[PDB]
Amino acid sequence: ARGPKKHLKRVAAPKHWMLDKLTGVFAPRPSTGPHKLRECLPLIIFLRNRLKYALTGDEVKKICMQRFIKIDGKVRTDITYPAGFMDVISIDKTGENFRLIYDTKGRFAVHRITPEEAKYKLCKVRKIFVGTKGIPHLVTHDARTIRYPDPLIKVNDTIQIDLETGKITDFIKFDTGNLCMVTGGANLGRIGVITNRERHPGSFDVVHVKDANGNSFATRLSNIFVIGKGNKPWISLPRGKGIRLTIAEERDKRLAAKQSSG
Amino acid sequence: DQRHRASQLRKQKKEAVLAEKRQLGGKDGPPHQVLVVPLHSRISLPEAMQ
Amino acid sequence: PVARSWVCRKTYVTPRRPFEKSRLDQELKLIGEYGLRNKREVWRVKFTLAKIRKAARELLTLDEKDPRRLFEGNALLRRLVRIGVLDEGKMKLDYILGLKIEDFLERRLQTQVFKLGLAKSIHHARVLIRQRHIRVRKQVVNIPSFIVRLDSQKHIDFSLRSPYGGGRPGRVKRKNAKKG
RNA sequence: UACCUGGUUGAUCCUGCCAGUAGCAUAUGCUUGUCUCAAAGAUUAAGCCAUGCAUGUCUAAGUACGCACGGCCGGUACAGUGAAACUGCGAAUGGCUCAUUAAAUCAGUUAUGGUUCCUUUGGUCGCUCGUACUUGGAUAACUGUGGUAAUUCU
RNA sequence: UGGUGACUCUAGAUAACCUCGGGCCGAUCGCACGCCGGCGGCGACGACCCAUUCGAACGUCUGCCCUAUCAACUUUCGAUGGUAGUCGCCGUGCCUACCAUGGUGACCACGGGUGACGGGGAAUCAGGGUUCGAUUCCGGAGAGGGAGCCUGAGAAACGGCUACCACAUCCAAGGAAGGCAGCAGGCGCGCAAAUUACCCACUCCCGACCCGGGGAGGUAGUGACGAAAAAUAACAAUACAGGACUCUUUCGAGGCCCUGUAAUUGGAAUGAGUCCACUUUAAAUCCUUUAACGAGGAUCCAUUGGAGGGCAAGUCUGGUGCCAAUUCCAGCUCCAAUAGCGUAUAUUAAAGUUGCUGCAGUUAAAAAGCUCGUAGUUGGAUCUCUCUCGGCCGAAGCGUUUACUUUGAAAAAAUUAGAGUGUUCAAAGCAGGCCGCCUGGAUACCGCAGCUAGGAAUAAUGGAAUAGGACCGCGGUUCUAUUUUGUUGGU
RNA sequence: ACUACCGAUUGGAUGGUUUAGUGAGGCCCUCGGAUCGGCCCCGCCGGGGUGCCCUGGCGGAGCGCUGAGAAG
Repeated sequence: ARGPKKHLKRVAAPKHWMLDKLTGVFAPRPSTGPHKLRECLPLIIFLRNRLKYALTGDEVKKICMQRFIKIDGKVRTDITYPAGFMDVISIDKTGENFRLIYDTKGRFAVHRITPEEAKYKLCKVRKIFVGTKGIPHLVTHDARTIRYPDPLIKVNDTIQIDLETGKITDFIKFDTGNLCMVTGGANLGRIGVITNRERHPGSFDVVHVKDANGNSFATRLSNIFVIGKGNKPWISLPRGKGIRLTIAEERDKRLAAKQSSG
Repeated sequence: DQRHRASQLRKQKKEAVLAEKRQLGGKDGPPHQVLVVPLHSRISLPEAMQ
Repeated sequence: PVARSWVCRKTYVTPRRPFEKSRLDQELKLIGEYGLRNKREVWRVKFTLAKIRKAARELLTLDEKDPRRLFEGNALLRRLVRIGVLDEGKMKLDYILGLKIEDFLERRLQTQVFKLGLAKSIHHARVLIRQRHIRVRKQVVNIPSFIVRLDSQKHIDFSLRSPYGGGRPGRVKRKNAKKG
């Protein structure tokens, strides 16, 4: 190519979007923004393919242009704006709030939350650096820069931040015995407790996590998001609590639900 | 060398074809003579020749 | 680039040796028994049986408590029971290797229309289905090779719109009845 | 379904290749009632092209003295709609083909602690000790006179 | 100050510099207006810098077909390296100056060829393989051939520009304009491939933008490439023919059944068609739904091939010549698959006729006069975890190093395998199910190479034999402590 | 009569490596300076602090100072 690519083919779209083969040749192609392309939910796919408020992209644009949609407290009018992990979507006309957090199968849940829970969000800090006149700055996972963070906050910690003021409210360190959600790889969406961190210098660290049932799984350190302190999460969790059931247990619970309801 | 040889032969064939197609119906040649034959009695030949 | 899918499958196999007497006679036996249009329906059902046998064999090469064996064997056995080819008391993979083409031929809609006494013959059954007189549940089914499930066996009846069913007289009868 | 039938000898067994057979591609012949999907100028010529179309774009929010329309109220600079033109942005995506290209391309893996980056999103934007209640000259559209056989020329 | 595994990192301090072809520090536009001339709320646009996003570009390791009838190549003219610079967005022989004489190669360099773009993938399939991948996804490359620029964040851009080469258009002869390997369409080439149609309604893209535009894309048209489903008849009586069962030793009788075959009768059922209306759709068409008509030789008439040498299938007929045998031609009868069926060519399977699995070499294709004789390939038996500092543990040296095996992380979708789901069935699709609610959109596989932490059998390799070998303590010589000589000069 | 090889003519034409020479076009550098504008001088001249100065429009020359700048 001679410059940036502007289109996304549907079969080259992210699989967790759950687009079907025969609707079109193209996929919605997220704009540049606070989240990566492969790790986002564009606003049109959320508001059409998940919530079914609209049936075509034209009336997705009609819902957006009336300024009824907020991501993290700001009116977002772009229909392919990349919303990602821990984003709070507010639709105050219907009086609904959502948080974009993963399923146990690695897809963005439709997770309805309380208006009180819509006030804040958890951001994983991604770098700390000192800028001119010795000012500490903190860069999070969704491209926020906060000036003057707490001196105890190091990289990979989780900050609870207030969406109206943009100021840090609390933080959690990266420790063992401490609660995380997986944000990448084969274990994406699972929620457990950090038990280990085997450091590899010049390479990627690996973090070991234990599930609430006793299942153990490892990830890369870049795939860890601390979501609670110790054992209790700091946010509402979806229906599946980060426990990945096997296919046999999925079949058993499905048949039990059919037999009980029906 | 194969590419050049194929180009030479293609140039020969195309110039021969161009001369032969240029002969008929052009300024240096006889008119293109066309016979119109209507194969049914329902066909209005003066409409077609108009 | 088009918004089309090109995924499609041949559903039968032509035999390797074209002219052998035993296979020809057995195919003609099945065609005559079941009222099949040509040899290709025999080859189609033979193909689905061969696929199921290959799946059961590849599951049987696994060790006994292999979770893929349990999941995929349970699914295969449940489907074969659900169309009534295996009995409910035979949920063992080895019994899949004992099946025959005649079972899946018995589960056709042509055969089940014949055996339920809606038709006087097997060819009358194929004709009866093909002409929109037979309805499974409340759906007019036109396809002779529609495989009937066990929960759909007790619901095969006559179309509420058919002359033999609900009762509007047909084209020939309405033509003849208005002559006088 | 880890499958066969035949061909050299007067006759037997063998070697050995072949013929039949089955699948996949292209082409072609004969035939063709219904219905669902569906490939389709690659192979030869990355040969040559008549004609038409394929890339444009305005919000309350850069510039409106085109009556091209259109109400006030009348000293109120400008109601409003608004072609043209200036300005801004896009035209580096998409689409096509497979000529080139043999550690090249490409895949997997790694690195930028060796670089640039429109835009989006966040931060920064009285941090400088030194006519402003607003600065200057133009140029289009428009009016008018023209040149050339001919152009999206001027 | 803060960081990394490692900075010549980030931040700090001082001396200054700061390009006129000049770096920020707002002479911009809208909407609501309100407080005590001064104070103001939402936005829009610009903007140096840092981050982020979308990338891009250079590198790392491993991996590619055929050829020796290509065995030495690169090196003057940069080939391999060093120092200093230039240039570049940056690392770098990228380029320049001076030095060094290097760098690659039978483990196949260099050269040539390929009917070679590379992958995801396709066919076959016991397994190993063999063959295919121009082609809708990802990466590359090009816009007749070369070459050079302009603008811009991004192009060596061709639906931009400037030349030359090859073509070619208009002309009043002075001049002007060009580039379908975009969509149609045409000529040519050939065995070989569709309409100069309709639309931005869908999918998405771009723009100042809810509004405009899109031969991208969608929709019809041509389409026996190919894949799915699927008509071309069914039944009753009658008449013959078989086969059972009751009664008879049997012949025979069965208003006893059952099954076939009809120049035999009979009305029942229906599509194919023709044609209103809806529905469909951007507008249509098709399908689906429904009025009306629509079947006896139901003439509303199924074809394509092969058979009298073997796989299925003949003891046949009539013309025509040659000397009853016998060249050419037209038929009958039978068999096979069937809305499909022959043929050519290529290719794969049978095929163990390329052989690793897994072939051969007395007499059939083939093992050399004999010995010596590099490389390469192969090779007898043997050998059963700790030391420090911080909270029984964490850090550190690992133990000779490997080859091997295992684990973990990580590794596009589509395709394939496979779970669920009555698309009317199916090929498919990703949907759907219940009286607003309840759900799905699983899962596996993914050579090798590389990271990860275990295993120590098998196979290499090394560890003391002129002992200048371990483990201890006694040392002597030389260099060396960042501190326990308040502040210090310290021999 | 046909099928198929060799072949003088440097036959003519074209291509790929190269020796020697020329070399269009763009880009960079050193010039060049057709034109356009301002400042200074003067003239027609308006007011004030009361002829010192400046206020604004036009004209006049000066290789004076220059700034921008095409062809080449």
